[PDB]
Amino acid sequence: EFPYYLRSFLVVLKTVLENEDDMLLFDEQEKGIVTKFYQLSATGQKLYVRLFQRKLSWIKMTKLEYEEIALDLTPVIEELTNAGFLQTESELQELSEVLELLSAPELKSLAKTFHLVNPNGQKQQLVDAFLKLARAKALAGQSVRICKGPRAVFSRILLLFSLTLLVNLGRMEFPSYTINRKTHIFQDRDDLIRYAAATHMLSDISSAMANGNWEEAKELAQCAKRDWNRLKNHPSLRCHEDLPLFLRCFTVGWIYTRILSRFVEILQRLHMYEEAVRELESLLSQRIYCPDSRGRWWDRLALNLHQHLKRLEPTIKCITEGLADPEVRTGHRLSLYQRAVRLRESPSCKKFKHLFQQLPEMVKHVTITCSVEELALAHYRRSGFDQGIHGEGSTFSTLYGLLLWDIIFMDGIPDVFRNACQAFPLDLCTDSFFTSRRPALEARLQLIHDAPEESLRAWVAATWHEQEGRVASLVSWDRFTSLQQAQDLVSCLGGPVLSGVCRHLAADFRHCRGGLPALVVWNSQSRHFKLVEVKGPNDRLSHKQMIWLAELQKLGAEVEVCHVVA
Amino acid sequence: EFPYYLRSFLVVLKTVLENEDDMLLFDEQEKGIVTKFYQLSATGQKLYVRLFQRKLSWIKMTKLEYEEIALDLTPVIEELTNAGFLQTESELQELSEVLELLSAPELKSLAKTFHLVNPNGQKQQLVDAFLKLAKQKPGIGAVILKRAKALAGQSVRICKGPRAVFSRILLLFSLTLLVNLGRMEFPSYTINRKTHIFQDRDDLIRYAAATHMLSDISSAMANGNWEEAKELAQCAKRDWNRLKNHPSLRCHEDLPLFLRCFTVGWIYTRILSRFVEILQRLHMYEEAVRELESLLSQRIYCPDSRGRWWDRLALNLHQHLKRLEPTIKCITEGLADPEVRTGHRLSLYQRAVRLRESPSCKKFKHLFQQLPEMAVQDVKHVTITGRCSVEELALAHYRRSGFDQGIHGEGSTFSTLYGLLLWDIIFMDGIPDVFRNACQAFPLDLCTDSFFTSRRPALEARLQLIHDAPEESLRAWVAATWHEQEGRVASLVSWDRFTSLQQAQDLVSCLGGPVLSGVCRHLAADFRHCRGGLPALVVWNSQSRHFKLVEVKGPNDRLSHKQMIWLAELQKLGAEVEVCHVVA
DNA sequence: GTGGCGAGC
DNA sequence: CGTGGCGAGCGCTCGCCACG
DNA sequence: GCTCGCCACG
Ligand SMILES: [Sm+3]
Ligand SMILES: [Sm+3]
Repeated sequence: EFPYYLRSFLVVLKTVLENEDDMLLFDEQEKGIVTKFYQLSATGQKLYVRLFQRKLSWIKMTKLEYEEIALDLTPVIEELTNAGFLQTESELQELSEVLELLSAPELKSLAKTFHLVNPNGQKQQLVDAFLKLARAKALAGQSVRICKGPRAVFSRILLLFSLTLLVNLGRMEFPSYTINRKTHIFQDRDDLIRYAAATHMLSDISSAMANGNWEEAKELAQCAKRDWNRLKNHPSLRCHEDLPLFLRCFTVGWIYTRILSRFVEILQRLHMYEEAVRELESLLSQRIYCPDSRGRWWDRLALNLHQHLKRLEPTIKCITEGLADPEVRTGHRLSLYQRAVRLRESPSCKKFKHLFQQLPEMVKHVTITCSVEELALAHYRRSGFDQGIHGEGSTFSTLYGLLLWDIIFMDGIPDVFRNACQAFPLDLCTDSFFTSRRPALEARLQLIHDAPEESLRAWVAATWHEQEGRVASLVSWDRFTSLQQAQDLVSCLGGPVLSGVCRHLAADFRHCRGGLPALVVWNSQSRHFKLVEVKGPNDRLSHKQMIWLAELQKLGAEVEVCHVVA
Repeated sequence: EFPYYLRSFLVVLKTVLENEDDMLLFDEQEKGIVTKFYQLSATGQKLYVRLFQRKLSWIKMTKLEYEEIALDLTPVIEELTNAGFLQTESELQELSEVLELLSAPELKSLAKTFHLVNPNGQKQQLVDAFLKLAKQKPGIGAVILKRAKALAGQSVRICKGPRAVFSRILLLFSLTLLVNLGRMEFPSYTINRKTHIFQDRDDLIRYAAATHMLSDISSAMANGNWEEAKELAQCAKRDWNRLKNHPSLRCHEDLPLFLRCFTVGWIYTRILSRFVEILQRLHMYEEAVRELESLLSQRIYCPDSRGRWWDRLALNLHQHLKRLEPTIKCITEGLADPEVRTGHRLSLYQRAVRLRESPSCKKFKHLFQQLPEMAVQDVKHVTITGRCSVEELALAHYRRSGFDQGIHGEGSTFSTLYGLLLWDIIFMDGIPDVFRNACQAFPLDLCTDSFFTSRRPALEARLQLIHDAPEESLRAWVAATWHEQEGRVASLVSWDRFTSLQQAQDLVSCLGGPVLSGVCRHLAADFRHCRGGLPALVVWNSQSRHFKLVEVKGPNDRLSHKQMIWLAELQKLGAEVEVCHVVA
């Protein structure tokens, strides 16, 4: 009767619609649009959804087959057209749209028609020949397109629902918590519109970089960059500046900041180091958006000053600022440090020793000969360690989730739960997570450090029993083979080590997750364990990984680096 | 747009491709590779050639600069890599190769990292220290290797096999290759090819390996690495021995000498000859004499070097070895060899007297009857006070002595005139196998006895015509050759030696025809020995046209025997000679 | 028998 | 996010004929 | 004729 995709689509609509303040962010014609959607037949809405999920290109009705809708879709198509949501081939007025709708033989045929010198050239060459040259509709036949603007309305609706959600989700269950809305994230309708346009631009730029289209990426970023200033004096940014960090990330300014940050990577990829420096200086000159990115900025900036521009003195100043700033995490900190020594110890910098005066005072390797992790596991199977897990960060993060579930999801923290479809509270990757949950955190982590083995086992079982299967981003319900395996592991790790790991994850998930060794192996009898990082040929320890090997070693956990040789 | 080096490389490769029978000496996969090169983009080929002349090591990608090829080399690198011609830093797995690639600061950094002793230490000591540190089946070396690669960065290396293929192709192009090849213009002649020099692919390969070894040995000796030069030489010695009884070697012995120099055996013979000098340096004089005996036991390779060989053997028997009787025997056998040049011959006789007059060998007098009666003259020697180049001081003195003109041109002066007088015979048609390709500066038999014997009728007629030629004839013929070949590259002729055609005509007028005929005869008959003895300087009074050939010798610089022989020859033909000594 | 190449699909 | 349909791109083989 | 990159679908 009622297909899943439409159910999901209708859930999102209901959630946004019943909440009146967000509903105030749409004009009358737009509400009229949603009304029109509601007036569609079911077959119409189902077709509309199936089409709406595709990026908008013209599609021949002979491309259309949907048993789940109708064995002949035409009356559905008529309905959607009459409603003003679909358009037919009679509205084809863009040359490129028609050119690209035609398959290969047709374009070849048409090429033969006009006495094009070559009819058998590449498609793109014919496309270009036609464009220079500038009935294709006469030969094409019946076609349909999703109408632009109404899809942009639904686009913004969907955007609003979850700004950052699998297909199974309509079947899937999220954790329970309570809704807490108090602050308005978008100042007005137009603010939402500017937000959405920034989003799409960032998505274009990202796409470009992924495909190596760096020159186009730079143009698109340069346009974005222009459009920004000419806004970044606008009123709404005001109330955006008043939003907490974990909500501020969903503002127009934050998005364009991210855009500028990719611009840095673009400039560097193109070896335009100078321009890059300016963007870095610019980003570091404000502290309003993306504090989390400050560490990345200084770290890249120093490298730009130190090794390609080679203007050493302001490089020194940069590094010193870098270490001096509060928001730098440990990884970038250490990287900056090693660079500080590096500049400090070359005859090139024999003189400028006097500018290095603020300076702070800031592992076991082995080798063996398809899967490098599985080879390691086989070896430790020989070494008496009958259990082992290749799960990287999710293993430990999963333990974190199992030990601190009720705190991660505790009531009383405004705006971290905004709807019933979140995998985690919104402040998770910010320091304010910990500062906002300090009393429960501090007392329970102390409770962990001193807890006897079986207590850990008991708490793990409790969470496992009460929570298994539901989506929590911290927990991979398939990382462990069984509750028992997890109980055996917590028994081997013991209370202080667990305490240490949970501390790191709670203080800083974004970087703890990225720091954890691939492997963990243990003997189920003796509870002797080793935490092993695995490196094949051309695989190297990152700075983050080195920091966490040290940290785990400090907690008394035994760590090892296993290199597989070709 | 289409750069010179690619023009040049394409000429060499095409010239080779156009001859099918030489092409039969390569297998399919190698030709396939060259096909693929030909199919590459222009930027691709440009890059390969620019990398090709750069020597075989890994090279850091941040050092490569080629604006004229590509502002971004990434996709070109990609093309050459996919095509199997280059490799990237991803393929660097030898610890030593990466340790060799690293700059000084980087190696210093790495050294401090592993708490290596003497970190301000020298590069090479740190390299050796790392390799020992690695030797802590299997080893801790691989991990060190990773980290050295990490600091080194993106790097490329020219692939070994394909480079070797192009290597052999260039080798074969010029059995006789600086930049100017694309633009330089050769004399005309017609190709006359009848011989296959290489029996098959592996014979060429053996040939090439001998070449590279000789190259190494020469390089080693030059750097004073006598120990490594000796090991390399001994390896080569076995490598020549372990080639014994090869079929193709018989075929090498069948072809004429002037092409025999283009065989593996000739090259190893040259290697053995330097081997003599090597062992002498290291005082292995025993091995020396033996090796020399070995060289002289055959007359198949480098007969031209026999004069050097006999003379050095005599010396070795004569002195430190102090084995006097066989020394006498050696000198006598030496003189009995007919192919020995006059210079060393004079040297050898001089040694016969020299031993005869130290009481040590008075008893052995019965062995002293071989004596020629040709005793040693002294012509006109003079001295000047030095302060500058010795030649230039001499020139200044002769201008004070009324010789307003002067040229410091050594042999190339007369050789140039030789070239002007006999050009069309030097390049004449009808002599098979002296011209093999379009890029020769000289006929292949030029420095070989068959040059003269193969062109005797035309030569005898032309030297007779020169001996009798009046001034006007000489000047006219010189102008003819000058005009018809001006600009063309002739190995005899230096187109910068003379001030102008007119000066050259004035010089032939001053020295005169009979002398010219005499000189051309000697150098035509025996170039490698005539060309070498000619005086550094030549001055003349432009009024009387009286000229002098002057050899200049600063303190501690002495007449060589060939120079002394040619002063005597020149005086005999009536030319006047003088020797100028500069005092410090 | 072999190579080298050009045309099919 | 991982996998399948599926179009676009592209290589391949084989076969001819000159020739030792 | 094949494999590979791209876009629907749970
Ligand atoms: Sm279907
Ligand atoms: Sm340059």
